[PDB]
Amino acid sequence: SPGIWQLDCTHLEGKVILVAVHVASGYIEAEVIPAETGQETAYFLLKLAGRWPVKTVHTDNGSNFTSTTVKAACWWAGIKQEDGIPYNPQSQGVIESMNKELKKIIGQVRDQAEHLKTAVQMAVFIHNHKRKYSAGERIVDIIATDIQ
Amino acid sequence: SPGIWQLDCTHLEGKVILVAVHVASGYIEAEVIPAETGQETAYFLLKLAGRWPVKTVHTDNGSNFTSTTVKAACWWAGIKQEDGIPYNPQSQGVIESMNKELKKIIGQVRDQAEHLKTAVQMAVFIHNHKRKYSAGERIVDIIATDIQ
Ligand SMILES: O=C(O)c1c(Cc2c[nH]c3ccccc23)ccc2c1OCO2
Ligand SMILES: O=C(O)c1c(Cc2c[nH]c3ccccc23)ccc2c1OCO2
Ligand SMILES: O=C(O)c1c(Cc2c[nH]c3ccccc23)ccc2c1OCO2
Ligand SMILES: O=C(O)c1c(Cc2c[nH]c3ccccc23)ccc2c1OCO2
Repeated sequence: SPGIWQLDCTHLEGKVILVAVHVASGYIEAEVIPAETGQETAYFLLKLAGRWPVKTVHTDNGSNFTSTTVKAACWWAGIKQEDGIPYNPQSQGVIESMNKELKKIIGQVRDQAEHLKTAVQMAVFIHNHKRKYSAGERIVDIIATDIQ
Repeated sequence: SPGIWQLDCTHLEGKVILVAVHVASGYIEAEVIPAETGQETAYFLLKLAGRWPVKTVHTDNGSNFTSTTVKAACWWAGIKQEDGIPYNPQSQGVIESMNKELKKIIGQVRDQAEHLKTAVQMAVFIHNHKRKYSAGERIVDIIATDIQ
């Protein structure tokens, strides 16, 4: 459970927002990309796995699940690539709600930033710091407990 | 202290590698940028602070220490901006050695990747996972201990 992440892709301003969610904590990392290619997804996963102990990734769609470049990146980084089917059907709505929530935060800051990418990183910040414990606190606690 | 980071800028292939080091653990995040502008540094710090609890940043030079954009980003993200003078003179060589180490790792992978940015993220991965405890383990343990 501490090593499980879910990929998520949502759209805004004709652009693509790629999100990785640490399932047990709700902690996220995100980036803006021109389009969701294998190359972009691969690079995003490499960055993620260099920063957090990523054991398993539930991919966001069949194209990324099939992508040879994504498979290569997962091999390189020691990531088990899995499908992202909501076997628990509440897993659709939880992601839908996060996307809605992210876009809402982006709207609240959009005017502060000239570029969408800045607004997205402001949203990551606000999300991970928000007291609900914060997601940042939860991921650290979960991984630390696993270590020791 | 758990919230203290140091900025570091090094050069390779006519490009700039911007690094943030968590001082107590040796954990790093890094990016390739065309040049070290206030705007790029500001964005990098925003990303960092959205992902880890960044309380204090020792800046890498006077230009970033003075930059109005960097100051704005530090205000936004709740970061105390400080100078990075090696008051302990071993603080120069520790960074020099990390830069040498990073460039060495980049050399070991450079052929695997077409783009420098990919090689840099491979280097971040290798660095943070390297057993010496790993830096990834240390940062989580340090921050978790602080939380509790
Ligand atoms: O498969 C890729 O090209 C790719 C990879 C994995 C990888 C790079 N070199 C390799 C050489 C041998 C095996 C895998 C790789 C990681 C991040 C990326 C990638 O593309 C962009 O971001
Ligand atoms: O795998 C790591 O060294 C690493 C760790 C801690 C850890 C040590 N053993 C483990 C075995 C399983 C899971 C995590 C670890 C923490 C953060 C990271 C890491 O890599 C990048 O971000
Ligand atoms: O100061 C910036 O422009 C900047 C900032 C801080 C910030 C943005 N809007 C604001 C509006 C009011 C106050 C500060 C800001 C963060 C990240 C960045 C930045 O530039 C690129 O990455
Ligand atoms: O600020 C957070 O909630 C947050 C935390 C927990 C934390 C808050 N203050 C601290 C002061 C010191 C140490 C941890 C925290 C952890 C990771 C994060 C966080 O945000 C981004 O990554």
